Amino acid sequence: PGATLCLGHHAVPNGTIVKTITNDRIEVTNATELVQNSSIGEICDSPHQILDGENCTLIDALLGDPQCDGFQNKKWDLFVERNKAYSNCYPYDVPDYASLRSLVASSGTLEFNNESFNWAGVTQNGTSSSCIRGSKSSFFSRLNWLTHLNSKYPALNVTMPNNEQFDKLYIWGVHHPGTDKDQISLYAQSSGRITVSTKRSQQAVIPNIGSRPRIRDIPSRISIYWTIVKPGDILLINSTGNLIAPRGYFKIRSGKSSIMRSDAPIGKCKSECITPNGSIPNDKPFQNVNRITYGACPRYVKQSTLKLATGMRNVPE
Amino acid sequence: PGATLCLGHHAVPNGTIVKTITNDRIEVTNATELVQNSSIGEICDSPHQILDGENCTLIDALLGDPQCDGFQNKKWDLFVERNKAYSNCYPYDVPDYASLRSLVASSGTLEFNNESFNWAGVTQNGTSSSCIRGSKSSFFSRLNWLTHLNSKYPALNVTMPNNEQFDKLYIWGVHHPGTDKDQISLYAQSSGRITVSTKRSQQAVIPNIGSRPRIRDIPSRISIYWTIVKPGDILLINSTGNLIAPRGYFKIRSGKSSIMRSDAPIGKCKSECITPNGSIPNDKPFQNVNRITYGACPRYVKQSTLKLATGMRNVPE
Amino acid sequence: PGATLCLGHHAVPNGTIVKTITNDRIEVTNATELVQNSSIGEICDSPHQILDGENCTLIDALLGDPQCDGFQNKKWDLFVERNKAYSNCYPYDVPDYASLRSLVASSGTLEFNNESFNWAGVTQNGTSSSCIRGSKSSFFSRLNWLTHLNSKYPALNVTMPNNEQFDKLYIWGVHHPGTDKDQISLYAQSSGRITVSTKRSQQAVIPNIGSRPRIRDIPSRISIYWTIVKPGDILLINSTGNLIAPRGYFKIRSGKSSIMRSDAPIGKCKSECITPNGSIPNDKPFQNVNRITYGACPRYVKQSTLKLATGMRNVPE
Amino acid sequence: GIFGAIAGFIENGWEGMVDGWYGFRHQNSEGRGQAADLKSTQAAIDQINGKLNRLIGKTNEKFHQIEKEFSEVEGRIQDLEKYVEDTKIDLWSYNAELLVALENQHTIDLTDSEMNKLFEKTKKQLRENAEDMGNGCFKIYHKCDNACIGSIRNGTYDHNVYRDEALNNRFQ
Amino acid sequence: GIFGAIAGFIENGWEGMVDGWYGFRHQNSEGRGQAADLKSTQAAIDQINGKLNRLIGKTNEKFHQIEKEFSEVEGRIQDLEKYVEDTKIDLWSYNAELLVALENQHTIDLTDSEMNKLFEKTKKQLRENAEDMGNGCFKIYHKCDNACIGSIRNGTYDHNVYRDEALNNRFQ
Amino acid sequence: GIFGAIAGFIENGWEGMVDGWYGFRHQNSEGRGQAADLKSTQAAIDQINGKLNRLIGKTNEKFHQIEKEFSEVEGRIQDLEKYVEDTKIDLWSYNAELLVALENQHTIDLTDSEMNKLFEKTKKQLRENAEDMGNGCFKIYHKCDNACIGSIRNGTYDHNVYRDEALNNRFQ
Ligand SMILES: CC(=O)N[C@@H]1[C@@H](O)[C@H](O[C@@H]2O[C@H](CO)[C@H](O)[C@H](O[C@@H]3O[C@H](CO)[C@@H](O[C@@H]4O[C@H](CO[C@]5(C(=O)O)C[C@H](O)[C@@H](NC(C)=O)[C@H]([C@H](O)[C@H](O)CO)O5)[C@H](O)[C@H](O)[C@H]4O)[C@H](O)[C@H]3NC(C)=O)[C@H]2O)[C@@H](CO)O[C@H]1O
Ligand SMILES: CC(=O)N[C@@H]1[C@@H](O)[C@H](O[C@@H]2O[C@H](CO)[C@H](O)[C@H](O[C@@H]3O[C@H](CO)[C@@H](O[C@@H]4O[C@H](CO[C@]5(C(=O)O)C[C@H](O)[C@@H](NC(C)=O)[C@H]([C@H](O)[C@H](O)CO)O5)[C@H](O)[C@H](O)[C@H]4O)[C@H](O)[C@H]3NC(C)=O)[C@H]2O)[C@@H](CO)O[C@H]1O
Ligand SMILES: CC(=O)N[C@@H]1[C@@H](O)[C@H](O[C@@H]2O[C@H](CO)[C@H](O)[C@H](O[C@@H]3O[C@H](CO)[C@@H](O[C@@H]4O[C@H](CO[C@]5(C(=O)O)C[C@H](O)[C@@H](NC(C)=O)[C@H]([C@H](O)[C@H](O)CO)O5)[C@H](O)[C@H](O)[C@H]4O)[C@H](O)[C@H]3NC(C)=O)[C@H]2O)[C@@H](CO)O[C@H]1O
Ligand SMILES: *[C@@H]1O[C@H](CO)[C@@H](O[C@@H]2O[C@H](CO)[C@@H](O[C@@H]3O[C@H](CO[C@H]4O[C@H](CO)[C@@H](O)[C@H](O)[C@@H]4O)[C@@H](O)[C@H](O[C@H]4O[C@H](CO)[C@@H](O)[C@H](O)[C@@H]4O)[C@@H]3O)[C@H](O)[C@H]2NC(C)=O)[C@H](O)[C@H]1NC(C)=O
Ligand SMILES: *[C@@H]1O[C@H](CO)[C@@H](O[C@@H]2O[C@H](CO)[C@@H](O[C@@H]3O[C@H](CO[C@H]4O[C@H](CO)[C@@H](O)[C@H](O)[C@@H]4O)[C@@H](O)[C@H](O[C@H]4O[C@H](CO)[C@@H](O)[C@H](O)[C@@H]4O)[C@@H]3O)[C@H](O)[C@H]2NC(C)=O)[C@H](O)[C@H]1NC(C)=O
Ligand SMILES: *[C@@H]1O[C@H](CO)[C@@H](O[C@@H]2O[C@H](CO)[C@@H](O[C@@H]3O[C@H](CO[C@H]4O[C@H](CO)[C@@H](O)[C@H](O)[C@@H]4O)[C@@H](O)[C@H](O[C@H]4O[C@H](CO)[C@@H](O)[C@H](O)[C@@H]4O)[C@@H]3O)[C@H](O)[C@H]2NC(C)=O)[C@H](O)[C@H]1NC(C)=O
Ligand SMILES: *[C@@H]1O[C@H](CO)[C@@H](O[C@@H]2O[C@H](CO)[C@@H](O[C@@H]3O[C@H](CO)[C@@H](O)[C@H](O)[C@@H]3O)[C@H](O)[C@H]2NC(C)=O)[C@H](O)[C@H]1NC(C)=O
Ligand SMILES: *[C@@H]1O[C@H](CO)[C@@H](O[C@@H]2O[C@H](CO)[C@@H](O[C@@H]3O[C@H](CO)[C@@H](O)[C@H](O)[C@@H]3O)[C@H](O)[C@H]2NC(C)=O)[C@H](O)[C@H]1NC(C)=O
Ligand SMILES: *[C@@H]1O[C@H](CO)[C@@H](O[C@@H]2O[C@H](CO)[C@@H](O[C@@H]3O[C@H](CO)[C@@H](O)[C@H](O)[C@@H]3O)[C@H](O)[C@H]2NC(C)=O)[C@H](O)[C@H]1NC(C)=O
Ligand SMILES: *[C@@H]1O[C@H](CO)[C@@H](O)[C@H](O)[C@H]1NC(C)=O
Ligand SMILES: *[C@@H]1O[C@H](CO)[C@@H](O)[C@H](O)[C@H]1NC(C)=O
Ligand SMILES: *[C@@H]1O[C@H](CO)[C@@H](O)[C@H](O)[C@H]1NC(C)=O
Ligand SMILES: *[C@@H]1O[C@H](CO)[C@@H](O)[C@H](O)[C@H]1NC(C)=O
Repeated sequence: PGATLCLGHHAVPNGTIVKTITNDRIEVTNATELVQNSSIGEICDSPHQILDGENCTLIDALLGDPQCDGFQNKKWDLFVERNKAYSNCYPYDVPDYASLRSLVASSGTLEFNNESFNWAGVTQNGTSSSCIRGSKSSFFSRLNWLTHLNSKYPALNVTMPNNEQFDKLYIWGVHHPGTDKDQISLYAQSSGRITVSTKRSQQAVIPNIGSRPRIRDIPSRISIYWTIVKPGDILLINSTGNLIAPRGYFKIRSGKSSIMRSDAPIGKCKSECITPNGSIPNDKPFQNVNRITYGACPRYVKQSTLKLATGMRNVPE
Repeated sequence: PGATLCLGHHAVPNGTIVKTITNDRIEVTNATELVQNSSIGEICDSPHQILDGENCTLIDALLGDPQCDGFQNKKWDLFVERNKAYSNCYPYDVPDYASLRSLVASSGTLEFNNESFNWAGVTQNGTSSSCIRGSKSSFFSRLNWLTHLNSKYPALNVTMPNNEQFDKLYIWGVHHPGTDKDQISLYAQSSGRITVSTKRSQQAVIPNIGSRPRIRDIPSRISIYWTIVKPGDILLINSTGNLIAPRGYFKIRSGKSSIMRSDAPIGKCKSECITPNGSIPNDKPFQNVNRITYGACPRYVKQSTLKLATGMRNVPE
Repeated sequence: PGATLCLGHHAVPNGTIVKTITNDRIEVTNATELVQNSSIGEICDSPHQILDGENCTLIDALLGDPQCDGFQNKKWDLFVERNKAYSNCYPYDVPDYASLRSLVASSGTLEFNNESFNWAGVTQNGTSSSCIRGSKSSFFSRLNWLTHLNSKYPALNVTMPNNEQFDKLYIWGVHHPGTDKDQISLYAQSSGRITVSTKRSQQAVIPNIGSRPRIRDIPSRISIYWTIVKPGDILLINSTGNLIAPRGYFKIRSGKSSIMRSDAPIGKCKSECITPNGSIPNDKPFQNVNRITYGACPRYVKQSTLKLATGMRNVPE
Repeated sequence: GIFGAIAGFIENGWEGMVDGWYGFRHQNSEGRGQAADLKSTQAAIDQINGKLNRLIGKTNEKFHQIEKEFSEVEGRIQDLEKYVEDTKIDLWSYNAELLVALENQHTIDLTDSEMNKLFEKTKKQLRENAEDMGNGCFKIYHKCDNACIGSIRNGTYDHNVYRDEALNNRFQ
Repeated sequence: GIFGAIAGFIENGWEGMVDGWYGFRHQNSEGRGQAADLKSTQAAIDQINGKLNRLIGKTNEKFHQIEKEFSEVEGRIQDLEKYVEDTKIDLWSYNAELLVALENQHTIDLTDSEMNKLFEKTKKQLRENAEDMGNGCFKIYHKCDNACIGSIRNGTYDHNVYRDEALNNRFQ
Repeated sequence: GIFGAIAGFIENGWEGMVDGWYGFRHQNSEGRGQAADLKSTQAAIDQINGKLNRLIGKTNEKFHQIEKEFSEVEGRIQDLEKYVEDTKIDLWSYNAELLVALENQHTIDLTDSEMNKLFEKTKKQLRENAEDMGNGCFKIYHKCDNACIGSIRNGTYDHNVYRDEALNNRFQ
């Protein structure tokens, strides 16, 4: 009679369809998904140091908007900027706003060191009802609104050497009065000049008088500028009016810090990869959750699914 | 005697050379070309809505150059800008010309809505012999050259609120007179100021007096600027001279529109893919016709040919 | 008895580990390295024409810094800019410094043709002790510092047509005096204007008076600008003070020239590929020496080694 | 499959084999049974696990990058930022598509190969004592009890023990 | 080819076979003839058509992008726009080059495989009634008329019908 | 290997064979010897040299590009320049990693294939005069002196000369 010996392979009743070079639909015994398509809906607060901006943009926390006083000297790996954030101080703009926001976010710190400038002959600490702090008229905490003293605005010519081992980031501004009346009222002369320079750079701004649409009843505007002072260099401020002076310098660092716009809540969990939708696991090599990522993240792809075969072709019955 | 049974495969007398991982020249029975290297020489007018600019650049059609009056309120999927196009109005430039051309081309429309500004106290509708329309001295159709009235240029302070549900695009300008004599002749004072602002933005321009090389006997120049006004915001124009005023706003949209520089003629045919050389078929995945494309197009590659084998190795005789 | 015939393959006692799709460590009989990870430490002076900038930046060689007089009219395929280079003339800056450096480096030549401008009514050839040439106070060799004559600075209005078949590159500047006293001392009036224009472009600069930190005892600054004049166009300079005039034009070309920052010495050898570390061989397709390259170079990758198997699996004993 | 075994000369797989990927089914005088082959099963699993090891849990760290969403129209620079990101995403989407297609084609072929390897190994072991029926089954021309079947599966089958009996049954 | 059939133990192809990619040539007592094998021909064509289906007619839609030609020297921003486009074109040119080389190598190997599969299928069908001459031809050791050849090509050949006759002719 | 010869049914390689990649070892009445097979060795070397020919010495020329190192903080434009270069380097690093992994897998499989091809070629040459022992060795059932072994290696072995002697020894 003899015997029969048959060679064979297994099969499963629940196969999975995958793509190959020659076939768009072929069934294998098992597969694994290579595209992460879901987030847990919250930004895990570990292992990256998260700073929830709440109602404050990073720039408003930088300048010292009254609702942002709790952010003074804070540090972050990722600053989370909420879409509900709004300004509530003196109306301002930043020429190249995106670059200042980028360099501060990349620096990862709002450490601020006060410095004593010699503002001889002028009135300091100007305030406005558009910037209320503690039920009183106030101003940006890191900026010093200088105005006339005894109807005189003597020319300012102040130096501040950088004798540290690190770079200083100075934030200053120029006030654009709404009318020529306001220009006289504040600075006691018809036109101001502002020259901020170091041994490596020079910045000169002329105020532009004119009516802007009122924000919190203010038709004037401030324009924000910044200057970086290297060690061994000196900051020189030379102005005859309209100067919004700095109160000191910010430390500017290099590292892995950044900023992200998101409305997702912060959760007490651990996840290496952060997206605006929330944290996502990073076991898979690709993801289609969001092109904006921070941390050890899968690469964004357009596909919603990519099945990697992990078994042989399924040939049932 | 028995029999002989031979297994074999076909062959052809006209094989094709292809490349593999191991061989740069190997002959197969058949192949197909994967690189499109030809165009039909004309831009098919379907399925994309083509607008032939003819003698007009997009910016000249925007401002209202006299030879571009037929382009008023036109729309397009692809604006075809001819290399023969030339300006024939008042000499002008656009700071960041490329960005204005890009945002208008991407918007895909020149719809313009007139608005009644209150230019109280000044002369409107200034013209020039450098901009002839209907054998008479004229000006850009969408711009309003304001000058003195009774040797007085009273300060302008005009608002225009955006109560629509869409964004408004305003095109305005600043006149740079050739001499101080021209500055007095036109605006009745030695220096002008222009401040154009909204609740979100501010633009301030000072005219620069000086002789430029004459174009159509004009040594002066106009500089073109633009401002976008969001719904619920207000346009505020505040000027004491040299203002080239807007006559209204352009609708600014989002969509698939663009612009292409080409001298190829427009044909009555259908083709998804457009290049400056003309339309190309898009059956192949790659093309070496032009890196500039619009529509469903093969990807540009440096190779002039890539043969995909569609048959076995050819082993004749 | 018969015979035994065994089929087999070779093996080696010194195999090499390579990676595959299925195994990160598998031993083959031989492999070849695909990543170049070393340089010879010097930049070979063939086949590319190397110009060692030594103590001079390209911009300083362009303007005519005294230590850069040997670079006049020189040409290069690759300009090698040393990190030790320093300026030693009048303190200056270049708005968009990176773009001027890029376009001159890409042009590959410092050929300069003198032109006779009609600077009627002013003093030419101003000098400074901050710019010593031959133990005497001097200035940038390609620039002309114009000042008052008999306490009069008559308005300048000079043209220079381009009747050549090539483009002209003009380098000019604006002097920012440290004080209003210096402004009167040099230009005999309180404020200057500078307008440089062609039929295609216009540039207007106003000087900004103010104290800058002193460099070689100079609190003033010069700002450098450039203008390209097409054939058939005309350069028009219109100024009432503070003009740092050009002495002629540079030829501006198109080609394969570039610039590289490097401290590696120049050697008498041949190598197609140049990196800041020095020349590297280009037999391998990839390299991890430097992302900055010039010439026929392997592509930069992050991997320090990639072994391509050139033999079968090694199965010893 | 490129070797022609799985979905080839083997008609179908065995849903009843749950302890291995490849194995033996036999019918002899003592009954009929099933047994998984561990070595071939392990060989296929090791290769697939090698694929997974370099695709799973190997993400790179990125931190501060460029902005990728914009609320305002800006023009030239924003056009470039968007074009750079769209270019990158398309190239990585292509990489991912090609990667999965190549890997799946290779996975199907390597599992087909392991099946063919086990078949060839068993065939050579039987020498002149069996004939290939063409469907992955061998007709064994001698009495082969459970210990005899087990010796084939273990690689200890001595063909000389049964050769005289098999040749007599084969060549009548 | 990686299986060694096409341009291998099969000396050359048949220009005279125009109704199929693979087939049979026979010489018997009734003459000599040719016949294409439809199943193996279809198997190779289906795989190549699967390749074409995901390369042909699958272009993406792009609209407003960046400028790629420039009439003026501008410097930094233009350098970046040119570098971005040159980078993209080089990566896509690499993708296209590698794609075609991989696909063509696979196409040559898969057509070689289908030839080897048909040869192995025919060999197992003949059992002990034929011997492999080594050039893709089988010496059949029994009278095999046209109906007998047709039964081999159709897969209905019963080796037991001719086994006694074949073994007698084989083993003299 | 996907064919199962190298590191498969061939137990190990021969460190003592230094004039070829594949070859024959024999034991007969006149002694035992070794000889490399030139054609199979050349076939594997030609394919590997074809791989090297399109990877070695094929670099592209680039000249003026973008800056890639920066001494000052600048913000938006510098962010984009850095992001463009980091994107390019990652895509080329991926290309290089995938290229080497694919090529090495193919190189191992093609050298395994050439070994299997030579084995199959020799097997078919011997016809009914030898039996596959399963370890890459053939038991030849007739006296086969050095000239006889050389005729097998040269492809001129006439199986009919020894068939009667071999069948008598095989089928006792
Ligand atoms: C002896 C003698 O005669 N001396 C002369 C001086 O009197 C004279 O000074 C001027 O006198 C007139 C008297 O009619 C007037 O009081 C001038 O003061 C301005 O008044 C206008 C009109 O009300 C006012 O405009 C209103 O401003 C508010 C907002 O107010 C604040 C705010 O933002 O909260 C008040 C802040 O203190 C102020 N900040 C600082 C640092 O001073 C700011 C700032 O002025 C604005 O933000 C700039 O736009 O404003 C609101 O916007 C209302 O809508 C608006 O109508 C101005 O704010 C008053 N200016 C100041 C500085 O208080 C007064 O200057 C002098 C010059 O004319 O000549 C002497 O010879
Ligand atoms: C009672 C009393 O005395 N009142 C005084 C006024 O008379 C006086 O006005 C000035 O009077 C002088 C008299 O000699 C002169 O007419 C002034 O007018 C300018 O004249 C120059 C010289 O011809 C002329 O320059 C020429 O311009 C043309 C181009 O002409 C147009 C054009 O582009 O077609 C004409 C257009 O109407 C004009 N546009 C507008 C909106 O007015 C433009 C514009 O002026 C330019 O494009 C700006 O560059 O020019 C060509 O370029 C020739 O080459 C060139 O020589 C000016 O164009 C005349 N200016 C105007 C506005 O017409 C006249 O102003 C007043 C001030 O001095 O003082 C009173 O007290
Ligand atoms: C009849 C009558 O009364 N006529 C009046 C004129 O006298 C008068 O002219 C002014 O007269 C005063 C007299 O006290 C003084 O001399 C003015 O000259 C300036 O003096 C200051 C003070 O020393 C000096 O500043 C010093 O500059 C040096 C650097 O010097 C150079 C240099 O860089 O090497 C010298 C160069 O020649 C000069 N370049 C040119 C093209 O002239 C440059 C240039 O001035 C600077 O680089 C600009 O910043 O400077 C150093 O920096 C010291 O630290 C610094 O103190 C100025 O340099 C002197 N200016 C000049 C032009 O020489 C003199 O103008 C006139 C106006 O007041 O009115 C008449 O009525
Ligand atoms: C150039 O042109 C612009 C535009 O016209 C001028 O700017 C306007 O200036 C006026 C004042 O001169 C501003 O008017 C103020 O508006 C405030 C907001 O009004 C809204 O909200 C209130 C309720 O809070 C509603 O009742 C009202 O309908 C609006 O919806 C008001 O709060 C102000 O009222 C207070 O001040 C007035 C004036 O003293 C008092 O009579 C009131 O009792 C009250 O205390 C005031 O009405 C207007 O908002 C400005 N518009 C813009 C767009 O900025 C510039 O002044 C002009 N430039 C020059 C140099 O003249
Ligand atoms: C700063 O310096 C610049 C450069 O010198 C001055 O600009 C020049 O100004 C003059 C007028 O002052 C312009 O001259 C005009 O040129 C026109 C074009 O000339 C060309 O074409 C004509 C034929 O059409 C040819 O014959 C000629 O050779 C040229 O090839 C002419 O059409 C003008 O002629 C008309 O006006 C004059 C003057 O009234 C009459 O006499 C004539 O009959 C005719 O009606 C005139 O000749 C010159 O083109 C300007 N050059 C540039 C480059 O712009 C600035 O004026 C100066 N700035 C100051 C403040 O002074
Ligand atoms: C706005 O404010 C700035 C900052 O204060 C002013 O700029 C300063 O101007 C003074 C002159 O007024 C400059 O002082 C000069 O400094 C030179 C460098 O000093 C260093 O090196 C010397 C040795 O070379 C050391 O001894 C010294 O301690 C420093 O380390 C000196 O070389 C100068 O000395 C010469 O001139 C003086 C004055 O005539 C003579 O008495 C001396 O004998 C010698 O000949 C001089 O001391 C200072 O450097 C400037 N600082 C900066 C940062 O630029 C602006 O002037 C001011 N603006 C206005 C409009 O007033
Ligand atoms: C930078 O700071 C310096 C010094 O603080 C400023 O220089 C000063 O400028 C003022 C004018 O704004 C000068 O005052 C003048 O006094 C004379 C008296 O004769 C008078 O004629 C003028 O009407 C004016 O009142 C002052 O003398 C001068 N000081 C020095 C040392 O030169 C400079 O203006 C500042 N620059 C900027 C851009 O703010
Ligand atoms: C924006 O518009 C406002 C209002 O239209 C402008 O304010 C006005 O400015 C003019 C000066 O250009 C003032 O006229 C002045 O009158 C006094 C009379 O005593 C005289 O001393 C001056 O010589 C001049 O003639 C006018 O009063 C003033 N109006 C108001 C309400 O303040 C403003 O200038 C415009 N801004 C810009 C940048 O154009
Ligand atoms: C470009 O060059 C032209 C011509 O060289 C300049 O025009 C000239 O400007 C000056 C003023 O800077 C005029 O001088 C004036 O003379 C009258 C005499 O009545 C007097 O009232 C003034 O105080 C001044 O001294 C000169 O006449 C004028 N020339 C012409 C032909 O118009 C122009 O200023 C230069 N532009 C720039 C931006 O530099
Ligand atoms: C993530 O957020 C983006 C932006 O709002 C959205 O388009 C996308 O659908 C979201 N994805 C998931 C998985 O929530
Ligand atoms: C060669 O292949 C192409 C692509 O499939 C096909 O269109 C063409 O008909 C083929 N040629 C022949 C002769 O079959
Ligand atoms: C398409 O146009 C470009 C630009 O003029 C040119 O370089 C290229 O050769 C053209 N190609 C064809 C196929 O006409
Ligand atoms: C090349 O230079 C770069 C920059 O200094 C450095 O990071 C890298 O290690 C160098 N590589 C070699 C091989 O010297």
